[PDB]
Amino acid sequence: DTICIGYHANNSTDTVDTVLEKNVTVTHSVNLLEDSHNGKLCKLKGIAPLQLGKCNIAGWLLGNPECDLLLTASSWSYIVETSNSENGTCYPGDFIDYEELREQLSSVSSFEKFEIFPKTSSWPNHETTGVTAACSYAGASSFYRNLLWLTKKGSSYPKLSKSYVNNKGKEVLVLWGVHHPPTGTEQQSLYQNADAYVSVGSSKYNRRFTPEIAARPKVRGLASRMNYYWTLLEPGDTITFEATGNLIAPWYAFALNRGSGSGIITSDAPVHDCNTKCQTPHGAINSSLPFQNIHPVTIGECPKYVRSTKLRMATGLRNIP
Amino acid sequence: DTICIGYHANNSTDTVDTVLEKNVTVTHSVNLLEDSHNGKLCKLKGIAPLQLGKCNIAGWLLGNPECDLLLTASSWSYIVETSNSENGTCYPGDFIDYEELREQLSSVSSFEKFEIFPKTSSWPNHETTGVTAACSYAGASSFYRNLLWLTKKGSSYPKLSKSYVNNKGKEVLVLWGVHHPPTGTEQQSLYQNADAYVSVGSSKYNRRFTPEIAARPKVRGLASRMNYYWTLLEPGDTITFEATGNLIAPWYAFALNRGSGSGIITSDAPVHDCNTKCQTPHGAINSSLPFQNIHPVTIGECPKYVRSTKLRMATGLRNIP
Amino acid sequence: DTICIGYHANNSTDTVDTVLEKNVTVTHSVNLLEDSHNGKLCKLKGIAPLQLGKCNIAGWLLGNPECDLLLTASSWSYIVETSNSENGTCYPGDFIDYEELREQLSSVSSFEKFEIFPKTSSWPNHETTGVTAACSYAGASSFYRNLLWLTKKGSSYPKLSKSYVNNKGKEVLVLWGVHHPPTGTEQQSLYQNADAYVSVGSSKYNRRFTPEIAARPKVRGLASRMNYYWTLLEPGDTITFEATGNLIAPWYAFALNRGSGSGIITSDAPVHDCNTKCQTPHGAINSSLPFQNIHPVTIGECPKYVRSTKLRMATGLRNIP
Amino acid sequence: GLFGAIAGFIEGGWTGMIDGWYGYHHQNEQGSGYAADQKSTQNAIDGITNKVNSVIEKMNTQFTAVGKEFNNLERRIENLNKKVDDGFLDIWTYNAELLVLLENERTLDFHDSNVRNLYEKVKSQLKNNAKEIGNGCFEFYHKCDDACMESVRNGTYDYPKYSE
Amino acid sequence: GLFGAIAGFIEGGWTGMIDGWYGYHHQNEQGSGYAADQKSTQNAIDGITNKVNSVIEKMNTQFTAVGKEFNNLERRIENLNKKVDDGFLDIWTYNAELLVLLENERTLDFHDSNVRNLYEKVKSQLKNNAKEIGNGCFEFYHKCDDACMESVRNGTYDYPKYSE
Amino acid sequence: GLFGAIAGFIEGGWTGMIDGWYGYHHQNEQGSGYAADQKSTQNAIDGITNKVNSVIEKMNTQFTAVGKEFNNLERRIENLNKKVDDGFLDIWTYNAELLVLLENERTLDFHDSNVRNLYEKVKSQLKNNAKEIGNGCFEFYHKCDDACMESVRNGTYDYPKYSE
Ligand SMILES: *[C@@H]1O[C@H](CO)[C@@H](O[C@@H]2O[C@H](CO)[C@@H](O[C@@H]3O[C@H](CO)[C@@H](O)[C@H](O)[C@@H]3O)[C@H](O)[C@H]2NC(C)=O)[C@H](O)[C@H]1NC(C)=O
Ligand SMILES: *[C@@H]1O[C@H](CO)[C@@H](O)[C@H](O)[C@H]1NC(C)=O
Ligand SMILES: *[C@@H]1O[C@H](CO)[C@@H](O)[C@H](O)[C@H]1NC(C)=O
Ligand SMILES: *[C@@H]1O[C@H](CO)[C@@H](O)[C@H](O)[C@H]1NC(C)=O
Repeated sequence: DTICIGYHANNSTDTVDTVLEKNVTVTHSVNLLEDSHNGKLCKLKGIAPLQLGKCNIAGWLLGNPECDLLLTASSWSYIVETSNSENGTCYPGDFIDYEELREQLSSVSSFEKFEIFPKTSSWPNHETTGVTAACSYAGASSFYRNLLWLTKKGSSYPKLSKSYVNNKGKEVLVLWGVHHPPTGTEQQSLYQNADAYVSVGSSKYNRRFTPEIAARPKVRGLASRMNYYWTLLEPGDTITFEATGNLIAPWYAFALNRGSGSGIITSDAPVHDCNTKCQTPHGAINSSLPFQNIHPVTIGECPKYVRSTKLRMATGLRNIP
Repeated sequence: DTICIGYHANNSTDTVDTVLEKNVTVTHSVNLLEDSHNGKLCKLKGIAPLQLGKCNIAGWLLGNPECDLLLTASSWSYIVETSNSENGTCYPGDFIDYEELREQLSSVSSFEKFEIFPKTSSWPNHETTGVTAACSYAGASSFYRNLLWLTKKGSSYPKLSKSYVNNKGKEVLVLWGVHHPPTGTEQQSLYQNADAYVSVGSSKYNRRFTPEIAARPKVRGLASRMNYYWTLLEPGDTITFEATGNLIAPWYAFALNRGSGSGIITSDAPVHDCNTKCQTPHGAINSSLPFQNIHPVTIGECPKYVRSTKLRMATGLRNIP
Repeated sequence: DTICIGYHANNSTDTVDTVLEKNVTVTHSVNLLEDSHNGKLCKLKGIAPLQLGKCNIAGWLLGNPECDLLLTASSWSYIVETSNSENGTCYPGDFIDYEELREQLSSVSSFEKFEIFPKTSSWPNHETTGVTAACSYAGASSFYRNLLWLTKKGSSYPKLSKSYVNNKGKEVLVLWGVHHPPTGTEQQSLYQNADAYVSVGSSKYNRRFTPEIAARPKVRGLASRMNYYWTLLEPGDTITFEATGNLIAPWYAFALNRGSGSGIITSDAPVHDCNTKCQTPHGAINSSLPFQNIHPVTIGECPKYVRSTKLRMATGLRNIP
Repeated sequence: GLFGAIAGFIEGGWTGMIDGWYGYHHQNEQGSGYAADQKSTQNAIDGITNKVNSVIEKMNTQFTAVGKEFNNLERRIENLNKKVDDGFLDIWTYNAELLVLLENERTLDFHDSNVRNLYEKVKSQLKNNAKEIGNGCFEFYHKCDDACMESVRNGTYDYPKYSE
Repeated sequence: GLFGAIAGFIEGGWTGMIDGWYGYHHQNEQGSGYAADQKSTQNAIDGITNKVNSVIEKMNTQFTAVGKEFNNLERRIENLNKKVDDGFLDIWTYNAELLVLLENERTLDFHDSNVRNLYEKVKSQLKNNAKEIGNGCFEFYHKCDDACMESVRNGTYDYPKYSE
Repeated sequence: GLFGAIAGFIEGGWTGMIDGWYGYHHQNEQGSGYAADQKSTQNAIDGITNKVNSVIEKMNTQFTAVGKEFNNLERRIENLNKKVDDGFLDIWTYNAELLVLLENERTLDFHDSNVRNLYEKVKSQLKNNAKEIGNGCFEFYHKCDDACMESVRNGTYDYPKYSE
């Protein structure tokens, strides 16, 4: 003889917050905040990141002797440096626009190393055999793999002129360096000329370098310095090196197609074969939700970072069993 | 007899979205999103934009030969470049702090060009007649209108010293250039001095320039380069040029009062005599609404750009006829 | 007999705005907007700001004769400049990376000035007594307190070499300068050598300076210029000065531990012993509220700056007396 | 509807009523027609007008040129500048979308509320002198002329008049 | 509750009804049981489903690398870059927090509304044929079988049959 | 009002009642006076206190130096920095303005809601033992002293004691 109007109730322990009241228990709810990561560094947009092992980007590019790459990968969606990348330029000095170069190499779809100026046939009038104890491999004095140290031949250093035309149909990254001896005695000892200079030029690039001679504290045993320079050579464009001394010549260069809007992640998390649309230094996360508290610095299509520990949205109704 | 309580209904096909339900048909609504522009480039704060025609800001300032039919006003609220502005520095080289100069010239309230170093009486011992095929106008070799190419007169390039005191009661913009020959033979062919230099100084500016001589790829037929430098001279301040060669001397300069908080627009839209508070490269828009989908890049007091195709606000009630 | 249901009312004149209705009178309300400041410059994180008095950061660091030195506090949470700090570098020239140096000195712990190269025992072969009318003290020609002007002794300026090893267990800030004569004759008059250089180097710093000689306008009576250079020397590192002339030698330097995330405030407001978590150029404010209209540029943990003249939140209900 | 009037027990709207949002439909000895309650309609208009103006007029902007130019060695601050513009785009788009969604819902409830309020003000006056059909109609148990109808609409209706 | 039904005059919920959010509990001679109203439940679900989808899907996401690297002479723009990241952090955190707080309140009020609407939807059909006890229960003045109960649930209930 | 009680059928507030937001005015043989309902008043206070605390405390701030210094060749990044600061100003101003307008509206409706809930909480227990006058007043069909009055306020009032 009775009909009643009522609402659902259940065993749900879920609680949400409202503007009026804290910790209201509801029958059903959904979570708008991503609180979890997989603790791994994964492939972004189907492509694995660049792993440099014992070296950083500087050491890898310049070909530091401790950097073991049979081949640099053909492509990467971003670059991973670890706490174990300790080896940059082994010959003390400044890497110019280093941060910029890193940013622009963050993602590439085509990467190949090639011999731009072959060691054997390029420099007949100069001695190419210079090495140093600062750069050592297997207990013996060595040098960068991708650069060549040009010194005077038989007490003479004739003006050198060398050009490369880019037929690769893509951007060629050309690296070189300039050596700065500590004393004027050493300047004449190596390159023979005190008035020496280095000139590098292309359609979009022109610059000149002169040896700065000064006494300096020994870094890695050397009072000398070596500065490192780079330029991205356009397809079809030519680059020309002229020097009366002090030039550390390009040996190997890189041909590439730059991507865009990528970056570098510093994490010791292990790199695996998984996939993600959002990568954080702590690990990859699922991007389906609007918010995440894992980390403010991310690479990918990612939820907006918030410090919220809890965002939980009531779907059901107040639970009253 | 009967009385009834009811609400309005009509033939309205207008639809809005709500949080609970999509595509609800309502009797009345208003649009919060500006979806339309006038397809014109109009005056901002009562002043028309600068139109450079065939030239960009670099070409206009330096007096590129193709820029000499331009009619520039005393003032502009912003600068318009088109897809048709192809004429920059016609002589290959670097424009130093070029983006900055563009930013700083975006709006000026008093603009006059004047002769800083008169062609006739300034350089009695140097040849002012130098031209190049790179700067050609109408198939004939020419040069910049606002600069003068100084070469040796009859075998020598005597050291020149020229100063300008700023009496204009406002900032004077001084542009000049430095020419770098590919070979030392051409250096002496033009300026006769291998040791030549250019030195420029003022209260707020000091610099020295030496010709960098080296082989470079041909740009517009030239292996030579010409670099361009500028400074804003304060009222009362003096600027002094000293050179033994390789100087591209100031002929005309600009006296001006800089505005602030403006920019450059790249648009092929026609410039007209209309007025607006918000300018986009697509055209001017009405600033009365809070949001616009017209263009992400704007200049003015503008509605916030959103990705929304539709923002429609229910005013009336559900339409149920 | 009768019982009635009703609500509160009072004499409250408080008014709020609602989306439907403006200026609704309510029984109770709270204010979400801080509209008032105390007109004082207070201590941040329990520490008072650096006050430079009549001088700016440049003058204080270089030891301009008109400034107050050695009264600098051991630490400060930020820096206060006034409209009355007009005394910078009294010897005309460029202070390199001046803005950067200011930022890094904005907050420091453990700050002491010390004599890095004592005037008496440091330079036996060179004359240290050089002064200038441009840097005046008490109507007499003087020089910077923290720098020393080295000139030739008895028609000779021998190559000098001076090094400082940092044992202080914290960062040492080393400032120095390079003097550029207006003429080559004066160069030879003071420094005796037409070919001259200043070379400064450390582990992380390398650079060379040469005397660029040119005619320039007189600033403070001088056609000469003095450029100022600096570096932060890491603990354990050595810095080495070598010069054949043109060096303005370091006399006093500063040892410090840099803080972070602070800034510089320009205000004529009086500094007092009060405390605040938020400082504005107008004065300190309460940081308890979410919003403030006092000023957009602040230093501290501060309410978000808004244009709102009134933000008032209804607590009570509509008042109907 | 949240208050259960529009698309509630009152099933539909009247195309025949052109002078207001809410109103009455009378049928009696003299005839039938539509009449809108101007107090409830005008109050609603004033409210919604203040709502629309609030959303529009609280927006104030300072003169700004969004565009910025960078060279090929400036890439980092170019991407910083891009993050700023994109960030403001993500924020403003998301907020605007929801602001409309949420307030459209509130606006319809405001109308729904007003209709129910009007209904039960009339219920309160008529009491047992009329029958509550449902559908928002009251059938009179007595004679009501246009003078009597207007008393209900004016809120002046006299209960201790009709015993009949 | 805002509408005064849930935790209102209806004091608690039914664990015994698992098939819907809102429903009926019938008691008569033939037996007793639970039944959920599928229309009010499905309408509520569709509504809440649209709310959840709106909050999530209105978020626009572009591929972005937030990180930036600066050297020791670049400190100023490094802190500028930090102010940007922190600024977006302050904005998104604050808005998200309130968005959840405010819409959770509206969601609970939405359920409270639906329970009341159903209650007074049932009351209107029964009229005086049943007695109003409270706690959402109606006591019939007649006998109602399983066919009659369904008449109430379907809203098809016939008043001019059961009077006495 | 959204719920139609405050500035509704209940036309005004009582200056004579200072002990709460909502309350009762009792009049009987023994006397007359004002009394506040403690359950509804305390809950409203707790709610509004939680709202204000939410708006204020959900704002989290990090130590920040907003100001930055740039030289005359840095013009671009100076204006970039200004765009950032101006952008946060436009966002925070607009959101704060609307947040207050909208929640003030909700707060007043919350009060409007509580009054009606209290009203129909009393009506539900009294039933036909009292007459509905209007303006929120009930005329008893029986005799009610101060002991009976407290029963109404306590929600413990007994209908089947008073047919009298
Ligand atoms: C690649 O990285 C490794 C380590 O990250 C470098 O190996 C050696 O690193 C140690 C530092 O732990 C250097 O220590 C030096 O040892 C010598 C004695 O052998 C001592 O005289 C110095 O004062 C200092 O303590 C060591 O120099 C360094 N190895 C070499 C050959 O210098 C390694 O150098 C890196 N590879 C390259 C090419 O730089
Ligand atoms: C991503 O995949 C699905 C979809 O959201 C979900 O089950 C999973 O938990 C998500 N990942 C994480 C880490 O939550
Ligand atoms: C700055 O110092 C110079 C002398 O060192 C003095 O003549 C000048 O007046 C000072 N500046 C001001 C604004 O007084
Ligand atoms: C801010 O001012 C003082 C801080 O001394 C504090 O007591 C007060 O409560 C704050 N203002 C508001 C409106 O809360």
